[PDB]
Amino acid sequence: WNRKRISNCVADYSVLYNLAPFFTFKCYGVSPTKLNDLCFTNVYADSFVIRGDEVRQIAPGQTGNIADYNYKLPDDFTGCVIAWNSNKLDSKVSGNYNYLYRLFRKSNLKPFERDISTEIYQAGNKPCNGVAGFNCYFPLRSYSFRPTYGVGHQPYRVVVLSFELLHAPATVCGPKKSTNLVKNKCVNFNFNGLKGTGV
Amino acid sequence: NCTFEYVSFKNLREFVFKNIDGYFKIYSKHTPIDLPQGFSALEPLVDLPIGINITRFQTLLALH
Amino acid sequence: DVVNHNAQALNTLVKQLSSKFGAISSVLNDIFSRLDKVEAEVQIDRLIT
Ligand SMILES: *[C@@H]1O[C@H](CO)[C@@H](O[C@@H]2O[C@H](CO)[C@@H](O)[C@H](O)[C@H]2NC(C)=O)[C@H](O)[C@H]1NC(C)=O
Repeated sequence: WNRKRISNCVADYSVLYNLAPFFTFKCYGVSPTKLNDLCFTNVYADSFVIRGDEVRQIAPGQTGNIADYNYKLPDDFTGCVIAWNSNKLDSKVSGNYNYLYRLFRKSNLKPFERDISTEIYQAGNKPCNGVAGFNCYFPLRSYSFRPTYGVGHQPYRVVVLSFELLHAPATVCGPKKSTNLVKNKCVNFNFNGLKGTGV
Repeated sequence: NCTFEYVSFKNLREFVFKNIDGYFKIYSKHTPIDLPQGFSALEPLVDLPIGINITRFQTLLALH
Repeated sequence: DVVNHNAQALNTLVKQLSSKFGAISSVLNDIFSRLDKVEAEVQIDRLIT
């Protein structure tokens, strides 16, 4: 997953909750409706295809096949997860085999870690890493996506946004804009999503 | 494969490297002067989410 | 000791606003801005309690 660095721009979050390529949502830490007034320092985005029954493991700190073996989310995840019913682009008749998923691995994963190793893991006592067969099951196993599947088995084009609520210089902000500065007067203020009253 | 790239005695330079949640965090300090006795806190410089598992390190030297 | 008891009681009353009491943040307006009102009043409820 390419960690695309989103910074120094205005993010219109109200765009991304309307249409077919962005239809099913879950959010943690920040309400998605009040995203248009808040700001973040950096937001890191990823895009990927995973079967719909496995999208349930895309959650803060949860376990599973793609969790332990493909990608772990942090358990303090402040962000939103955006999916898409992607039968038309990622599924073909009698299987589409362009996406690969891990079912066994030597190690449990740490959040936001990446491993592109295709070494065949030792399921049993038989030696592996070059050997194929029993006790040397293949690491990269496809789900064979078809448009005739039920809803759980469908390929889902899922986008993950990771927001940073750090009190650093925030370069990503919503569609709202600023006003003039007033000094030495009891006024209401709002600074990059921080609402308060004072002189 | 280069998934990420970035381009920006007398003196003592201090560095601190640590890994939290894949975010590689870098702290730094410079001063002119084994370890001389003193106190100076390091300031955060570069944060970077490579997510690379790191267990060993090695420093680099200069040759003409 | 009377003066120090008064100052210590007032100061200990001051720093317990920093104590989050199981809520997400010490500052109320951050909870109001980050979340909508329904879970926000639960977090403020823990803070006020
Ligand atoms: C990161 O790499 C280290 C180093 O390989 C892993 O730690 C263990 O290192 C010993 C070194 O002798 C190996 O024999 C073990 O097999 C490694 N552990 C596992 C579970 O494989 C460490 O596990 C790696 N981190 C992740 C998240 O995979």
